[PDB]
Amino acid sequence: TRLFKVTALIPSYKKVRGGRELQNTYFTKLVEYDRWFAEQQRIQKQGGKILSVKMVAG
Amino acid sequence: SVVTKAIVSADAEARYLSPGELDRIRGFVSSGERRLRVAQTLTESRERIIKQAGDQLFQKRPDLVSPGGNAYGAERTASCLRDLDYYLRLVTFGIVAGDVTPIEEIGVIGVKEMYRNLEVPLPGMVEAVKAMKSVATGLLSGDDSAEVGYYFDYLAGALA
Amino acid sequence: SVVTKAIVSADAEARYLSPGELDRIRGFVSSGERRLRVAQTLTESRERIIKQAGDQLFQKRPDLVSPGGNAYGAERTASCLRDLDYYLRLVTFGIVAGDVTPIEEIGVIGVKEMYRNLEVPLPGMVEAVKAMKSVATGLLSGDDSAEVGYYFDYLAGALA
Amino acid sequence: SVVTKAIVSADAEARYLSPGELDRIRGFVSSGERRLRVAQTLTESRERIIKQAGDQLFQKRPDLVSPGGNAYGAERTASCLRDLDYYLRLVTFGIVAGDVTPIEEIGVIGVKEMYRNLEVPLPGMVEAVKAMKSVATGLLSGDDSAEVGYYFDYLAGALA
Amino acid sequence: SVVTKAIVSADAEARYLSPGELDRIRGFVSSGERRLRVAQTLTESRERIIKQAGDQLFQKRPDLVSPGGNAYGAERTASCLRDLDYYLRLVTFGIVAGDVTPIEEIGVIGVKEMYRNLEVPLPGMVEAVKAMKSVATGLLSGDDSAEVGYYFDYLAGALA
Amino acid sequence: MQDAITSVINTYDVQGKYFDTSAFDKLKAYYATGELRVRAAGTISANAATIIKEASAKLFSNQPDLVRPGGNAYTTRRYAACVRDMDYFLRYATYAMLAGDTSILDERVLNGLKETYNSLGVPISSTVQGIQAMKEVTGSLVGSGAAKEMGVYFDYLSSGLS
Amino acid sequence: MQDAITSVINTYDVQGKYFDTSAFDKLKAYYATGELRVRAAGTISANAATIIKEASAKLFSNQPDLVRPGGNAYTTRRYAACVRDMDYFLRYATYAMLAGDTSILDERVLNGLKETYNSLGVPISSTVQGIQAMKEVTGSLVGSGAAKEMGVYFDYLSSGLS
Amino acid sequence: MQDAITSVINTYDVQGKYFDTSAFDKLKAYYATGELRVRAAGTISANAATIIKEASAKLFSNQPDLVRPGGNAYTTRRYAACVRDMDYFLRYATYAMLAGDTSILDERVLNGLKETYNSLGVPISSTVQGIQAMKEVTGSLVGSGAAKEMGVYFDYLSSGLS
Amino acid sequence: MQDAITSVINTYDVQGKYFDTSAFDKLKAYYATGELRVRAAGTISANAATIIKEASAKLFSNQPDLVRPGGNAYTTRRYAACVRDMDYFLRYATYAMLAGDTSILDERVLNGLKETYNSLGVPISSTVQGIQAMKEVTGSLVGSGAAKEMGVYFDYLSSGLS
Amino acid sequence: MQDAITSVINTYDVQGKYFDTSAFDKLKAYYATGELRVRAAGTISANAATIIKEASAKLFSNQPDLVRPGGNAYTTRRYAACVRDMDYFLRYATYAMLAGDTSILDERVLNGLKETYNSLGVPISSTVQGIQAMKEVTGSLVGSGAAKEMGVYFDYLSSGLS
Amino acid sequence: KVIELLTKHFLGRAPQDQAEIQRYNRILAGKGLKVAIEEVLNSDEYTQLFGEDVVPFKRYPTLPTGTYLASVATNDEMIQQSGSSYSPSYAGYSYP
Amino acid sequence: IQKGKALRGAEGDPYTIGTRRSPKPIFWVPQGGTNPTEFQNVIRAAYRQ
Ligand SMILES: CCC1=C(C)/C(=C/C2=NC(=C\c3[nH]c(/C=C4\NC(=O)[C@H](C)[C@H]4CC)c(C)c3CCC(=O)O)/C(CCC(=O)O)=C2C)NC1=O
Ligand SMILES: CCC1=C(C)/C(=C/C2=NC(=C\c3[nH]c(/C=C4\NC(=O)[C@H](C)[C@H]4CC)c(C)c3CCC(=O)O)/C(CCC(=O)O)=C2C)NC1=O
Ligand SMILES: CCC1=C(C)/C(=C/C2=NC(=C\c3[nH]c(/C=C4\NC(=O)[C@H](C)[C@H]4CC)c(C)c3CCC(=O)O)/C(CCC(=O)O)=C2C)NC1=O
Ligand SMILES: CCC1=C(C)/C(=C/C2=NC(=C\c3[nH]c(/C=C4\NC(=O)[C@H](C)[C@H]4CC)c(C)c3CCC(=O)O)/C(CCC(=O)O)=C2C)NC1=O
Ligand SMILES: CCC1=C(C)/C(=C/C2=NC(=C\c3[nH]c(/C=C4\NC(=O)[C@H](C)[C@H]4CC)c(C)c3CCC(=O)O)/C(CCC(=O)O)=C2C)NC1=O
Ligand SMILES: CCC1=C(C)/C(=C/C2=NC(=C\c3[nH]c(/C=C4\NC(=O)[C@H](C)[C@H]4CC)c(C)c3CCC(=O)O)/C(CCC(=O)O)=C2C)NC1=O
Ligand SMILES: CCC1=C(C)/C(=C/C2=NC(=C\c3[nH]c(/C=C4\NC(=O)[C@H](C)[C@H]4CC)c(C)c3CCC(=O)O)/C(CCC(=O)O)=C2C)NC1=O
Ligand SMILES: CCC1=C(C)/C(=C/C2=NC(=C\c3[nH]c(/C=C4\NC(=O)[C@H](C)[C@H]4CC)c(C)c3CCC(=O)O)/C(CCC(=O)O)=C2C)NC1=O
Repeated sequence: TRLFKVTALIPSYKKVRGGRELQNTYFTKLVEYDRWFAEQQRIQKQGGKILSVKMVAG
Repeated sequence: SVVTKAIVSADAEARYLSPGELDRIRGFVSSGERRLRVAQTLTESRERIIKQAGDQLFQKRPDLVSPGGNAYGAERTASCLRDLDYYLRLVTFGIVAGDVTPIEEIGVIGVKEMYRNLEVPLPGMVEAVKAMKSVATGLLSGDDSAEVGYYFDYLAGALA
Repeated sequence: SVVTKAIVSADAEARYLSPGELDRIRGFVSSGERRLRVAQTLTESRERIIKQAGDQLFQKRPDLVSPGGNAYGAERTASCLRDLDYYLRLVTFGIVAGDVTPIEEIGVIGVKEMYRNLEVPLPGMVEAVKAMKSVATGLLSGDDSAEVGYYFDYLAGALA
Repeated sequence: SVVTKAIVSADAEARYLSPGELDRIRGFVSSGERRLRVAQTLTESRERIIKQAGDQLFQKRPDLVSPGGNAYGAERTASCLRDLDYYLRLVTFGIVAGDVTPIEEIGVIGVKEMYRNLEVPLPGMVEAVKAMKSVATGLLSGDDSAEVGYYFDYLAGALA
Repeated sequence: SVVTKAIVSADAEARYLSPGELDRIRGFVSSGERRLRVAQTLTESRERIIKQAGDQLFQKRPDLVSPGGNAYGAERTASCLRDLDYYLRLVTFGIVAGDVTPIEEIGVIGVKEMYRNLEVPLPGMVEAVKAMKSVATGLLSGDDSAEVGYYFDYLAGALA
Repeated sequence: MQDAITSVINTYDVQGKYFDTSAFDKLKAYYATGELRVRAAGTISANAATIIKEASAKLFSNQPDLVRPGGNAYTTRRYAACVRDMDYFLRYATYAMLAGDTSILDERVLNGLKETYNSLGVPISSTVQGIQAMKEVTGSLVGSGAAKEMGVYFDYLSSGLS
Repeated sequence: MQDAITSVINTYDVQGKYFDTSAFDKLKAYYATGELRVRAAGTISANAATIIKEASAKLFSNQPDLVRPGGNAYTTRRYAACVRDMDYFLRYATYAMLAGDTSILDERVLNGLKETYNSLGVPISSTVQGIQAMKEVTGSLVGSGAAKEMGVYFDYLSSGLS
Repeated sequence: MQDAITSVINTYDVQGKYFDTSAFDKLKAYYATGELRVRAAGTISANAATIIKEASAKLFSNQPDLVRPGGNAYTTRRYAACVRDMDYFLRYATYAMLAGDTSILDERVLNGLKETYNSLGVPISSTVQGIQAMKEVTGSLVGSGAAKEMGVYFDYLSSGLS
Repeated sequence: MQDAITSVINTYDVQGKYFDTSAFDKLKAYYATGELRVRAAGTISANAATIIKEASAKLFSNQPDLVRPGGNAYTTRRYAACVRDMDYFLRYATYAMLAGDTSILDERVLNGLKETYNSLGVPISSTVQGIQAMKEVTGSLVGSGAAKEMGVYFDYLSSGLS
Repeated sequence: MQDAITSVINTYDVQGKYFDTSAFDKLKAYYATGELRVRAAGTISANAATIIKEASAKLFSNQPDLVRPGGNAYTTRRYAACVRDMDYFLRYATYAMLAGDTSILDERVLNGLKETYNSLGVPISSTVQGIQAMKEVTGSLVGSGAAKEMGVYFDYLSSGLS
Repeated sequence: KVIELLTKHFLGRAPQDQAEIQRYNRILAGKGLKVAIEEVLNSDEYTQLFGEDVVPFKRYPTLPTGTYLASVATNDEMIQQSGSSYSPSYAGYSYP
Repeated sequence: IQKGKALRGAEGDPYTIGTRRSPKPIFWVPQGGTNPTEFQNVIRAAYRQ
């Protein structure tokens, strides 16, 4: 179809990181359709939780 | 656990478990009873293991409980023995799980930064863990002693 | 400003500011009164600077105020002088800031597209900036005109 | 050094150095003589600084030179003192450089792994460089002492 | 050309050319005789087109050929006419190729940088190209006039 | 991801106690069911293509408008998406059954899937019917003792998507 | 991010006005406080590890439940994350103190921190008390004059969380 | 995106139907306007910079305080962003005119534009006036029929802003 | 890259020595020339476009065969790439002059440049002519004392290319 | 990578042959030593930090110039990289010992190691001496039966580097 | 060569091993450039080095073997190809 | 003093040689407020990479 607006939080479980990475933990971005399955699956496999999924266009 | 790691690895390639992982889980669950027996023997031996390990540690490293030491004082020695108790519980968890994943996740990720903030000497960690290994290995049979020593060696390597 | 650049540089590496950065900021704050006096001198005589600089600009390029020129007329010449005033204000801001970031952010990013959409010749801007540089450095002493010249040269190069 | 930092920053952005960067370089080269005499003063008194800093280190921390301490014995104590001498030399290099870059890249990057492989306590490093700070800022005047103490504080923070 | 565009688009997708691309190529190659007729006509009238376009450019802008102009003198005016000849040749190349890609990547990419380095005013180029458009489209028939006009519009817009 | 063993471990870790008789009993229960779980997972892995074959066949026979023009599963693309989702449900249900815990369904299936289906308009009822079809096909092959266990995780997925 | 000087520049830019006596007075005030700010920043940078040690010790003595099992700081990973966050607050408060504004605190620290802690389960009130502990430790260190300057940005962080 | 042909194809594909007489009539109507649309698009492309310059001059002459200090278009950065947005609107109106459909506007310009401009402080009324100025200039250049076709998409942009 | 100061630091570090009277002499020599170098760098940065204009004009006047059809400077793209390379050389020469050392030249410009040009078809003799022309153009503006130092780095580039 | 089992498999697969009695004999020979290999690997993992510490100490004692100023292992940077490389050698030798084959050493350690160190300036003979140091330290801890097995892989690394 | 340029530009790296070449060659033969780009950018290595907010940069990884030297040669290598297929230049002098 | 003496002489390894380093300035776009010049810097860095 078209774009998604996805909000997900990815915590850190393998290490404690020294940079800030607030933006790498909580983030809202636009993910268009043919990549959303892969992106959702990667977020799930990273241990992160998906907070909201919205259909912006389509 | 063994099952958790096998499932994560299978899900990494987005595939069902291969005969290797299935036979791995089979061999893991076939040995569960002796793992539980070992974890018991560690569990009811609470004070003997912890106090003997702490005594041997303070004998080999008197500086820790000497004045100016990190563990000097009654409350600080209590904290030292409490850390040892923590790690013995983690070792029993790793025994039942079949891997070091409980030990790793609860006490290894970030332990260096934790003990740096606490000005705790990591060589003291390693010597205490070696003491715990000696005492816990003494209470078990040879086949179980080797396996338990493997987990204690993992903990010592993580601290060192 | 200088402080912002130092802080952003330190933050990119997730570190506190080093003695070199602190020394840079110390030298910046120690020189604050001098650049403040320079900026006050420039702003207190801004009308003279703008009028004279417009005079040299129109002498060098009479075609700008000639028929068919972009500055022909009272209102268009007024717009030209007002642009000169804008850039004089930006130069004073840069003086107080210690670097060309105010100039870069208010008058340079996207200036080519601006003056293209307005049919304003860029070499005309460069020579107008040069005229302001000459007139403004006339008012200051040699030492102050020294640093003011670098800001004006940066502006000229940015337009060019 | 300061010049290297400014040039590298200007190069990563593919631009000429800004007026502020040229100003910081001007200030750095203008203050070269004072920092140069500071390095001269610290260099003339190497032996006294190292001897006194070692004395205060070993009095504050008897366990380092006690049996079982890392610096126990004459030769290990000499290795201790020559590490301190290394760091005093790096501090002089940093003073002439105008930044802590020589210290950062000769005796900081990988210092944790190096001293972990050597069973050298990082806290011991910290009070050692603090003692060397005290001795070295004793010989200098107030402004020179503060300028040198900034470098010693940076080193102590790096070892911590 | 059209064929190269279709092939690189297909190659970026690791596929053979789709029926739409093959139809586009078919339509392009069916019109080749018309394109070659137009290009040959523009080639025959090369000197006339350049002469009238240069005359129209110069009669609007006498300053360019007056003392102090960019194209002042026989040699610089010859360079002017030579550039007009370059661009007419590029338009013929674009007509035979069926796209402005030869025009683009022989005389558009970096054209502003080149003419800025040469201190050649871009509005002069735009007006000269418009004059060349008028003269050239006068010679061709209406259907060919529109096609030639598209390429001249592309050139004039790209120079602007 | 946590299995039964990890579930007990975390339960005792958040309390700071050692393993008691209850913990050892749960561990023994999981170890006892481990062989059956491995056999069931192997059988399911063997027949996954056939299971999805038959489950999608029954789902599209029961709701023919799903695959006919105007249906949510009407195109080669959307039909492929449907059967792909069914594949992923089957494999993750097998993972959950082999683990002895329903967590992996939470963080690796239901983690944002309901929102995605709602955004796209995927019929939740038809998805539940397809999951029930996979349940029916799987239980026929694996065996009743393990069919009951697979039913738990299939029902978990159906409830979560609901 | 913004400094005091940049803030004055922007205020007089949106008005299209040259600097006047008030702007020059504000710039002089910042220049006068500059050397004090640099001394405080150097003192804090030298003693960042010590400040974090003392503040975290005070916080975990006031609230020991955070580090016993069940507390949000009970694991080596979670304790390390907590002291790491304390490092963040100290370093960014030092940046803000040098800058003379709290813009960096909004842009680079407090931008989505509250909901991040909410989803993670971090106790915001306990984190605020940790920031308060850092404020007390740092004030005991830099001196009476710079203590209020540092406490301004520490209080800004605390109010941003709460 | 979809054009008129793709819109008809989508309609008859969701209906599951072959092309009918009305579909062929719509296709004939779109094909009959192809040359007019191509000529208008070429004229607009050849004159886009002139249209933007004239429209921006009209907009800033009617509302001088947009680009004076304190206006939303006051800086070279802001002025550049403004004229770039005007180029975007003109180019996308030309695309939509060629396609015979307003979709590309919806999914590539108007989606979120009202929210973006409200969050930034961009005046919607002045943006609408700039779009209408481009409409007037473009209609003067392209001729009556082409202006009638282009006005649909210019009005669509202005209405989707509000 | 390394400057003069870091070059002295290197020479004394590889020997494990504190600074000697000769080291302090070299550091004095560098500090003495600092204001000259800063003034020269400011002058060059002010007139970079002008310097490149004269250098390119001289190079293309002496070698009109570069800009004739079929030369390596014949297209707008390749003319632009040529003046871009001249910008590279001027800027990096200014860097090296500020550093007082030629290390940045070796690491960032000359490394692999000869083979890169040979693969591109760029004439190296003509590039050396352009660099020399830029040297005479720059030396007039910087002044004799600065010209003697700047010619060192220009000749370093020319020798590295040769 | 290849181990003894995979080496036998590949040897018979290149011929398109089923396993014969010689292959089964080789597989039995590997399965007989598997337990000794696992015990030695666990012993190495237990003492890896120690082995590296004494080996590096003895190496830098025999070759003091390596860590004195001007040495290749003289900076915390280069010293840390040196002991890191010895850790790499120990880990990969343990891998090769566990696999029963030196293929992993060839294709993950020795492939391009010589010219890597040559580009770096790392003294290869000193690296060989450090590898010998690790072998000498390891043989005492593992025991003679395991010492010979670990020594064949240490000697493989030493001969490949020499 | 396209695979090596992909790794250079978006991982700051040379190709690690032959398996990477095989995977990306299969992707380039089947699907094209876009899918190879998304494979490089959706990799775990990319998200661990640059995450979501860091511009990729040149790296010289210590592991695996040969990757450091290859990455030095890669990140050092400048563009060697003419920027256009139109109007080639030639070696040759015109004597005045 | 004896324990700190250089043994390879002036033909020793300075810190500059050894392994190659990544660019020390790391470019990133922070979530939240961003200065215009720093944004242009990051964009130019991305195009350059
Ligand atoms: C520079 C701006 C910035 C901030 C402020 C920041 C905070 C921050 N803390 C986090 C986790 C955490 N933070 C804490 C700290 C809490 N635990 C105790 O109760 C205390 C009350 C309190 C600290 C004083 C803990 C325990 C976690 C781990 C949560 C988990 O993984 O379950 C995380 C999630 C990523 C990770 O786990 O590493 C972020 C983003 N990150 C940033 O980039
Ligand atoms: C389950 C994972 C886990 C661990 C392991 C853990 C350890 C831990 N030990 C602590 C204190 C301590 N731990 C020690 C132990 C050291 N003293 C000597 O040096 C010995 C070498 C050594 C013990 C073998 C001491 C002395 C303290 C008190 C520190 C102080 O009061 O300043 C603290 C700070 C809070 C408290 O007082 O309890 C933690 C977090 N926390 C965890 O969540
Ligand atoms: C220029 C950067 C640099 C540094 C700093 C450096 C330090 C360094 N110190 C060493 C030994 C040592 N270093 C120390 C110092 C410790 N003793 C006490 O515990 C104190 C906490 C502390 C001194 C304040 C000691 C005792 C040894 C001897 C270790 C041994 O022989 O077992 C070694 C081992 C090699 C050798 O002895 O030649 C190195 C490389 N090397 C470098 O390239
Ligand atoms: C095929 C792509 C291509 C183009 C287009 C091109 C143009 C070009 N024109 C040049 C000079 C020139 N070009 C012009 C033309 C300008 N004078 C007036 O202002 C007019 C507005 C305008 C003509 C309509 C003039 C007068 C010169 C001579 C400048 C001088 O000698 O000082 C030069 C410098 C070298 C030379 O003298 O031949 C180039 C490279 N070169 C190329 O490789
Ligand atoms: C591993 C966990 C997981 C799953 C399962 C998952 C499913 C999923 N299904 C999707 C679309 C879809 N899913 C379906 C399947 C549904 N429609 C049919 O009628 C059935 C009732 C039903 C399946 C039984 C269809 C038809 C689409 C296409 C929707 C569209 O394109 O409009 C999408 C959107 C992206 C894409 O299709 O590439 C996702 C992410 N995502 C995940 O992270
Ligand atoms: C602070 C950043 C900033 C700048 C610089 C800026 C310039 C600017 N100058 C303008 C007009 C103008 N500007 C000029 C000046 C030119 N005339 C000659 O050619 C000279 C070369 C040159 C002046 C030295 C002229 C003639 C106009 C009127 C053009 C017209 O009427 O269309 C306009 C259009 C609206 C208006 O009249 O105010 C802008 C936005 N705006 C900004 O926000
Ligand atoms: C698993 C196979 C493998 C190996 C072994 C390997 C070694 C290796 N060593 C390197 C640098 C180095 N290697 C050493 C090694 C020491 N120099 C001393 O003189 C000793 C003789 C010697 C070790 C006993 C040193 C000093 C450096 C330079 C580190 C630096 O410049 O910071 C590098 C350059 C990249 C980096 O260090 O991050 C590599 C790739 N890489 C591999 O993929
Ligand atoms: C900062 C270090 C650095 C240098 C030195 C450098 C040179 C360089 N010049 C190039 C192209 C070029 N360079 C030139 C310049 C030559 N042509 C003329 O005849 C002159 C004799 C001469 C210049 C005075 C030209 C014409 C090209 C275009 C080649 C082509 O596109 O085929 C290229 C290929 C990619 C490109 O930029 O287009 C490089 C890498 N790049 C760098 O990153």
